[PDB]
Amino acid sequence: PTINQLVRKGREKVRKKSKVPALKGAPFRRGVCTVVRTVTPKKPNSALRKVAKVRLTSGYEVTAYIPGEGHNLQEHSVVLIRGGRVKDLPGVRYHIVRGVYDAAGVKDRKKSRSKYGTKKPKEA
Amino acid sequence: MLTDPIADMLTRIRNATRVYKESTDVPASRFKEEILRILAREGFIKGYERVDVDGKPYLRVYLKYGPRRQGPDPRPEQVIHHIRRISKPGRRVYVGVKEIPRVRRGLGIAILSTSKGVLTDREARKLGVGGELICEVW
Amino acid sequence: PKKVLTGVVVSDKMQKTVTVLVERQFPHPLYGKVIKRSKKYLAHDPEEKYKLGDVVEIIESRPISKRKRFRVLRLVESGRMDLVEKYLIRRQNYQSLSK
Amino acid sequence: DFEEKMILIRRTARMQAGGRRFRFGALVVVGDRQGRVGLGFGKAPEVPLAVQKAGYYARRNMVEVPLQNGTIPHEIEVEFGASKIVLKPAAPGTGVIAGAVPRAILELAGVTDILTKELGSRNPINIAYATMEALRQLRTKADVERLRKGE
Amino acid sequence: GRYIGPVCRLCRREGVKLYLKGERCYSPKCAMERRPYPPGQHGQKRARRPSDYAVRLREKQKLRRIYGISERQFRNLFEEASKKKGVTGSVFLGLLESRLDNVVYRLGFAVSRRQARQLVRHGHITVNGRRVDLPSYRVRPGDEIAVAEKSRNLELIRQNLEAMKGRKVGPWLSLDVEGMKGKFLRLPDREDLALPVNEQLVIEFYSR
RNA sequence: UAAACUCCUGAACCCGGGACGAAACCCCCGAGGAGGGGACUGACGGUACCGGGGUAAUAGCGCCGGCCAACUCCGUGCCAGCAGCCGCGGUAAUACGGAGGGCGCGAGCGUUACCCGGAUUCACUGGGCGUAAAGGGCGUGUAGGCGGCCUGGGGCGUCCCAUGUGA
RNA sequence: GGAGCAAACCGGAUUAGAUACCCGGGUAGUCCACGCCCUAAACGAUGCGCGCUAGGUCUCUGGGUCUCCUGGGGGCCGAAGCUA
Ligand SMILES: [Mg+2]
Ligand SMILES: [Mg+2]
Ligand SMILES: [Mg+2]
Ligand SMILES: [Mg+2]
Ligand SMILES: [Mg+2]
Ligand SMILES: [Mg+2]
Ligand SMILES: [Mg+2]
Ligand SMILES: [Mg+2]
Ligand SMILES: [Mg+2]
Ligand SMILES: [Mg+2]
Ligand SMILES: [Mg+2]
Ligand SMILES: [Mg+2]
Ligand SMILES: [Mg+2]
Ligand SMILES: [Mg+2]
Ligand SMILES: [Mg+2]
Ligand SMILES: [Mg+2]
Ligand SMILES: [Mg+2]
Ligand SMILES: [Mg+2]
Ligand SMILES: [Mg+2]
Ligand SMILES: [Mg+2]
Ligand SMILES: [Mg+2]
Ligand SMILES: [Mg+2]
Ligand SMILES: [Mg+2]
Ligand SMILES: [Mg+2]
Ligand SMILES: [Mg+2]
Ligand SMILES: [Mg+2]
Ligand SMILES: [Mg+2]
Ligand SMILES: [Mg+2]
Ligand SMILES: [Mg+2]
Ligand SMILES: [Mg+2]
Ligand SMILES: [Mg+2]
Ligand SMILES: [Mg+2]
Ligand SMILES: [Zn+2]
Repeated sequence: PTINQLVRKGREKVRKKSKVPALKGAPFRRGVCTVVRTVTPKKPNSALRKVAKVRLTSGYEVTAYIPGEGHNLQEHSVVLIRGGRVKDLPGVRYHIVRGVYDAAGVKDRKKSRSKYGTKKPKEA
Repeated sequence: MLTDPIADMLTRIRNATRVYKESTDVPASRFKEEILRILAREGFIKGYERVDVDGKPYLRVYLKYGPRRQGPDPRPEQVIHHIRRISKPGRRVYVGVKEIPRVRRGLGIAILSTSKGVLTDREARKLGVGGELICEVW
Repeated sequence: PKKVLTGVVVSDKMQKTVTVLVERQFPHPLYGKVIKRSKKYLAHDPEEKYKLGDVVEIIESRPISKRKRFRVLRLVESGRMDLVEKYLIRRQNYQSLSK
Repeated sequence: DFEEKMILIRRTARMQAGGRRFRFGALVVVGDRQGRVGLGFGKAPEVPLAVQKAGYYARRNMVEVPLQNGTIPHEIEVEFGASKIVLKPAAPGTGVIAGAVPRAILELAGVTDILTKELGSRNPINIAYATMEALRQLRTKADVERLRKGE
Repeated sequence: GRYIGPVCRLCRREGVKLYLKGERCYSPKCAMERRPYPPGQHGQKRARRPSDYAVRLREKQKLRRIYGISERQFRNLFEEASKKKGVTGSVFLGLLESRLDNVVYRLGFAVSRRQARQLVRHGHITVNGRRVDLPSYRVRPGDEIAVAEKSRNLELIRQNLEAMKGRKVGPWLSLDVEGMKGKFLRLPDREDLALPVNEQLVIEFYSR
């Protein structure tokens, strides 16, 4: 592009979509469970994953994945979505924060607790 | 009609030097003289004279080159490695003083017109002025 | 100092008012190449002296009307319609753009 | 008896009935650490040999580096067709700020204050060659007026 | 503050003899004289060529660990180094030295820097009359890094004093061993220094 | 050397003393002025700080397949789960979970969100278009952009100097 | 307007099937006048203009006493240089 061109038209300011519509700028959003259930993984994997649809404060409604071995999520559990995609499964753009609300952490986990809401045990 | 006389010559020079031609012409101008008058001053050209071609004014620029070379490819070094116009006709460049380039850390020269002449990076600098950055060579 | 401008008069159809067009020039903030833009000013002319095609000095002035805050200072050269030629041509290619 | 360190060591492979057979490639830089340097590329059906093969073309190939208190006489952009790379001189107390590859080439070259970045393809190999032939063009204030003079 | 945990242990990862210990590190045992290899189940097996990372990395961890100092603090100094004129690699180090708890070591009023910190922090030291206890305190040139009144005749003070007789120390310094006090001549030249560390490699890692 | 053990230091804690922040308006000389002198007033606070006594006296989080610093043992067997991407787990897993060990950093360590960077991936600086994405199917022309050689007038851009301004 | 050809269509054959390939037949269409459509591998997949930078070879076309110089097109091979 000649400069005269640049002066006329100009360089199109790039722009990017938000891989997660949680809220205007919210870091997480409080949701509530509707369905809760195992769903088979994608192309190269297979292993009945844990997810739940989540009626939102934001009037929305979406699936969020549940991390860790086993969960206490029932068809009404208030919940907290942290939001992070999952190559494994379609549509799941959000992760659920174990450790807050009816998101009970995992039991018996020693490693990388924080990431799974579990308090640090004791030895005595 | 040629859009820019100037970079046209510099091209002449460039293409020429690349096959090592002793000297090559270029239509005459008060300005190109002045340009060359610096190509000489600073030792990029051996020099130039208002040679004629068919009643038409030109300039013989007599090209400086390196010594022959040893090993694969007897390619002479190059007196003019790199020449390129800056302030183009499509986009005028007009540097103030504290804005003049420092071509290749001194080794490089930068010509440029000025209200007090056709100076250079240091000549205009030391003289203490600014003007249209004609081009840089090294 | 009351800013002042030379632009060509470009319409006289007003009562004691005149349209003056003034190209400024300047360098593009990122692309340098001096570019050219222009604006019309609504000058006052209580003597209705200046006619079309006049090139005029215009001075920032006390507000005469909604759009007049300049007055005609002095002529600079009569016959120069060739410029109004342009302003008219421009203003006519428009009519062939709509739908 | 120069200092010696290999850049990258890769395992390409060719095809043929029955199966595929492989080879390995070793880029190596080599230098004194005061102006002598040389990278060289060698390939052999096995690693050690292949590295050794470099060690040969390494020392074999070479180039004068016109240093300057550990920096350089002036910046250079040089495009090896596909890859580009820009070296710029810097005050002492800066560092060898450059990539994996162009780093070694400069460090085992006695350099210590250099501003450099790649552009275009960042291909090790291709950037390698670019970095050499870059160096092989630096003119010293001397080298310069030794040409501009011609007396 | 300083990783209170096992320290005759770092000498082992860096692989260089480091004087975090006082007497003992000079003895046969910086941890290292008996065990010259890195800690852990492995480390006694054949290591591997540190990527250009590990190198610039481990060199940093060296020169840092040597002062037993806050990463945030270090990091800061490194940057302060670029803030001012001169050769950053040097002033960084020169600046490291200005640290009071480092002077009560270069001036030897203690066998270790960690030891040195205690005393400094405990008000045991002073400067020009005031009981500075801020390990951080940047020593400018020319100031009585003395010892305090309540402190002079102290048990572990003397054992380092009676051991501090003779033995020249620091061209950028001076020690009135009798009056129990030193001076900051000037800012430690690079040559005046001698650490197991390449400053040029630490700058590298602080560009990532 | 980590612990144990010996020694030395002495956060916390207790005792004592304890402000700077406040010299003015207000009072006499002179003149209610200039000039000097004369007194009151501290919420914070019996805190700051200063001296005496004085107890060894909180560690945590992330990671350790590659990028990326930091390895092995067991369990699990495409299940349980991991994930930023490349991918990992279908009996021998440094990629899952537990362990020992190691790396990083420490009153913090991680996660998520958004902004700039990397991105020379909108490119003025600094990009392209024969086949990778990209030459309008071809003309003709409006506006616009760009424009050869020499002399001279103005000096609009441009340049330089001073000056106001840029709190 | 309508000879030949020929989507669609009909029939024969081939095939598991054959709404195709092959064969027999066949209509718009192909042609003209006027009007519209405005697409394409509308390809050199290369915007136009201008100045620069070896030569070798045959070819179309023009000028000049003319085993060859000079100008304009069309090709192949290749200086330097560019190029993934
Ligand atoms: Mg600095
Ligand atoms: Mg300097
Ligand atoms: Mg101990
Ligand atoms: Mg202990
Ligand atoms: Mg005891
Ligand atoms: Mg005390
Ligand atoms: Mg009292
Ligand atoms: Mg009174
Ligand atoms: Mg009290
Ligand atoms: Mg009291
Ligand atoms: Mg307080
Ligand atoms: Mg006390
Ligand atoms: Mg590693
Ligand atoms: Mg299981
Ligand atoms: Mg296993
Ligand atoms: Mg494996
Ligand atoms: Mg494991
Ligand atoms: Mg991992
Ligand atoms: Mg950017
Ligand atoms: Mg950008
Ligand atoms: Mg561009
Ligand atoms: Mg591109
Ligand atoms: Mg085309
Ligand atoms: Mg003039
Ligand atoms: Mg004049
Ligand atoms: Mg300011
Ligand atoms: Mg039809
Ligand atoms: Mg074609
Ligand atoms: Mg060809
Ligand atoms: Mg070639
Ligand atoms: Mg070739
Ligand atoms: Mg090109
Ligand atoms: Zn030790």
